[PDB]
Amino acid sequence: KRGAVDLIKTGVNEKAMAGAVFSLFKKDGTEVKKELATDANGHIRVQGLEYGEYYFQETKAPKGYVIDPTKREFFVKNSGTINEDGTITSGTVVKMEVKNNEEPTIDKKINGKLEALPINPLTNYNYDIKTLIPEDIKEYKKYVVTDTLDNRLVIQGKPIVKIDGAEVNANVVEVAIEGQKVTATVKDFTKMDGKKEFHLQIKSQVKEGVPSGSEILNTAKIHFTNKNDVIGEKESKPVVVIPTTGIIELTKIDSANKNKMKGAEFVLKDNNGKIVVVAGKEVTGVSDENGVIKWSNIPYGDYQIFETKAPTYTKEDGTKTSYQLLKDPIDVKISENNQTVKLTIENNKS
Repeated sequence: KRGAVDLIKTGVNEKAMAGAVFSLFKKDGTEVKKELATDANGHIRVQGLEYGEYYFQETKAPKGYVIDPTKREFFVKNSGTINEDGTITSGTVVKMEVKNNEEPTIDKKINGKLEALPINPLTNYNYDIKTLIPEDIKEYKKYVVTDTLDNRLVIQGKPIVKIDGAEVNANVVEVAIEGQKVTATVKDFTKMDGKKEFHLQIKSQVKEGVPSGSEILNTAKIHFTNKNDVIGEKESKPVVVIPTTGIIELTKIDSANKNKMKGAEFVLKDNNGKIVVVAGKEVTGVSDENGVIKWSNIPYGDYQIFETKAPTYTKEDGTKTSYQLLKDPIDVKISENNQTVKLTIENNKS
C-alpha cells in the first residue's frame, strides 16, 4: 500500500517557484530521494511512498531566495496516486505548501543613479543606499545597513532613512553615527511588514587638500539574520567621487625687458567679487625671485585675478619707484581639458 505527496513551492507575491531543490527523507533520516527540483509550476510530485512519516528538506534554494534548513514533516497514512502533471489523482495525496522568501540585496549609488561623480571639494552630494525588504521581514531578527566613508570625506548632518519613500522615526529604524561609520538598524520589524525598500541616504563632501583626479571609493554593507538564524552579509558595488581642482601659474615680467619680477602681489576672486578661500586662508600670492606665483587646489572654475601691489624698481636718480598697477581683471577658467592655466603677465612703467 502506497501514498503520494504534492509539494507546492511559491515565492514573492505567491509566484510559482521553479528550480528549488529538495531531498526527501524518512523520519529516521534515511534519504529516500534527492535532487528533487520544483518544476515550472513550483511542484514536486512523489507517489509510491510506503505508509509512515517523512520530511522534505531543501538542499538548494531558488536563485535570489534565502536557503531554508527546516525539516518539513508529513505522514503518508492513506493510499494515493498522482501523475507527473497532477491532472489525475486517486485516493489521498498529501499537500504541502512551502513559501520562499527573497534574500535582502544592497545597492549604492551617487545622487540616485550615478556610479561616478567629478565634484568640487566642500560640495554636497548624496550616497543612496537601497536594500530589498523581504516578505518575511516581520519575522527577521536582525537587519542592519552600515557604511564607513573614506576618511577623505565629511558626513553632512544626519543620514536619513526612507521606507518605501516615507521617512521613518528613530523608533522603527535607528540611525547611528560614530566617526566615519554610519549605521542604520531596524528596531521595529512589525512596522516594516509589507514594505519593500530600505533607503539610507548619507550626504557627503570631499575634503579640501586631496590630489585632483584621485578616486575615492565607497561601499555599503547589509547584515541580517532571519527567523531560521540564517545570517547574511552583503556588500554593494563600489561607487566613486573624484575631486576636481586645478593649478594657476602666473609669471610676472617686464614689458620690454621681459625680466622676471619679485614682489608683485596678486589675489584670486570669483566672478561675484569675493576673495577665494582655500584651507581657511585667502588665495593670495607674492611673486618670487623667478617672478612666479603658483596656486594649486583651485576648484572649477571661473575666476578673476587682480594685482594688489606692483613690483618696485630703482631709476638712475636712485628713486624708489613702483611699477604701474594693473586695474583690469584677468579672467581664468579651470575645468578638465584646461586643468592647468599658465599666464604670463607683463608689467609697465608708464
